Amino acid sequence: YHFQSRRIDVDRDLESVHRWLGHPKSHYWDMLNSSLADVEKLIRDAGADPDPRFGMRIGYFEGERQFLFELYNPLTSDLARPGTGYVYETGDIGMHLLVSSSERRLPGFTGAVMLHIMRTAFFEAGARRVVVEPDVRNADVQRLNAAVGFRVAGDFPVPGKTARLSYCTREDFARATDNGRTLA
Repeated sequence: YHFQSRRIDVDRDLESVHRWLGHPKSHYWDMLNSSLADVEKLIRDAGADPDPRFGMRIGYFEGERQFLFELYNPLTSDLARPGTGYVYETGDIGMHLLVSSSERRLPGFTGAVMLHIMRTAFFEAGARRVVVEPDVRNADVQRLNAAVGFRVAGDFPVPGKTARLSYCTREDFARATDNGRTLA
């Protein structure tokens, strides 16, 4: 796998993103039964920060959509609730990933996806650190995070969810993956 990505285009991408959010494997996005309008609002809200580095992107391989990722402002997320234990640093960028609902993959799909996302965050969007907050029960994501050098900081409560805060600094990404050449 060698991926490229572009910024999301609501008019063009809405049908696909809505379809992916409806697949049961995407359930941690909590959009299984959503309408097209709901997904349009999700995308437009993700694109509404004043800073253009944030927003959703679509990854491609051989002309076909492969995944969506969001680079988001931690200061407008659950991370920034008082008392979570998150300590904001200038240059922090939050990340979410949504893979397409296709079930036919070559070896190492999600590792190549994550390396692409992380390289984009650091080298295109200027991140100094990537922050994630998956549900503690989402074990698949935890292993994907470990594979690119994330370190767990701890867990924190949100209404109805326990999140696991993990960080990947630009320096740790350099040391652990050779700046995105291999998995940690």
